[PDB]
Amino acid sequence: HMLEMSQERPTFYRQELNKTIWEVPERYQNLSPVGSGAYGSVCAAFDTKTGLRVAVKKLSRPFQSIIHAKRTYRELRLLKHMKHENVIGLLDVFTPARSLEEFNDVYLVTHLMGADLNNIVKCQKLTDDHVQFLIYQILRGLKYIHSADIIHRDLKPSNLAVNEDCELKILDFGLARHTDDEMTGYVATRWYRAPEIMLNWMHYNQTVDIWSVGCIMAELLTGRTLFPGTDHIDQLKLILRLVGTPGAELLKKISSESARNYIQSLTQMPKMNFANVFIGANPLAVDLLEKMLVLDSDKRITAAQALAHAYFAQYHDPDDEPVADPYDQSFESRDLLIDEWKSLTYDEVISFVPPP
Ligand SMILES: c1ccc(C[C@H]2CN(c3cc(-c4ccncc4)c(-c4ccc5ccccc5c4)nn3)CCN2)cc1
Repeated sequence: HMLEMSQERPTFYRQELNKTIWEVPERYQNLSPVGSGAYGSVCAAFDTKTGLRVAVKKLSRPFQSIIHAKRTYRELRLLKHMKHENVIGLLDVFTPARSLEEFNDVYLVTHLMGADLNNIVKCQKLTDDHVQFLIYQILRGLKYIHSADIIHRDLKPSNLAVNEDCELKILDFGLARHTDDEMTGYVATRWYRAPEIMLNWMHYNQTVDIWSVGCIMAELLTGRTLFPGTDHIDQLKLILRLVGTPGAELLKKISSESARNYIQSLTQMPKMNFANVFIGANPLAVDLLEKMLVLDSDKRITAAQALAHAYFAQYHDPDDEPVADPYDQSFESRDLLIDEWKSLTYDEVISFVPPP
């Protein structure tokens, strides 16, 4: 029954990095910008308190609009909830402000990652063992994320951080939107997206993430993008060629009448033989792929079910694949003013409890 009734404010020091003034607790030393403005405003640093090499991100204009203030709040809530080895988590969150009145900047902290799945693949030839272990971690983390009723929505190699020990973490959740223009043409931003979400056929569920894993797995196994469409339509054709054209069941599930009309306009095609598409691949991997790359999302294998697939026999441990605590997203359907979103954010910042 021993409780803390107050919080000791750290001593902050300020310096100019990333053309901007960074103000952080003294525990964070030797800050050096990284990612070349690509990760955003991120500085690599050494957390002297934990003896950990960390990534410190400074949110830029988190409350410049109602849309952004809510996004900032959404990100913080998400990052604070994530507690899994295969998912990006929060080591610390802070602001130099002593009060809400002076609240403006938000700094986030996590483990420093070296490279994403793309960099890994570019540097060496991965063994099936590597692919096995990599996809295992993705599904282990997906099971957790999905158990909290969260959907990544933008799962792709650039959103998977990997280390020297082939350990992987899922990051950059797609909770906001992807400008339909950055989804235009011959772009990797669209190659891993489920068709139903790429063309807006219906209300997508968490299985859209499984489709993405299938795309990633196939590519790790063949070394080739599975559906490198030059545009949405070219990509859909690439997809139906492999998995066959929709049956009546799925057809009735597509809400857009125009989309339905369009679908029926295509010459019907049967599902291809994956054993002949993925020549020389492990028969177990081919089976799993067929279970993931199913056009009707309702029949796609779940992350939980996938982990129990014989293909992961060497890594599967039902007692070591954790689920998440309930995640309240009621705020998503909530309407608030900028300052109200900002207040909710500030509340979350000052109430942060570091990992044990
Ligand atoms: C390594 C890993 C992945 C890539 C591709 C990667 C590059 N991008 C990134 C990257 C990072 C990052 C995470 C960990 N260590 C360094 C950078 C963050 C970031 C930085 C600080 C944070 C602090 C608290 C919470 C979350 C945080 C997220 N945001 N966007 C965008 C997506 N692809 C490149 C190199």
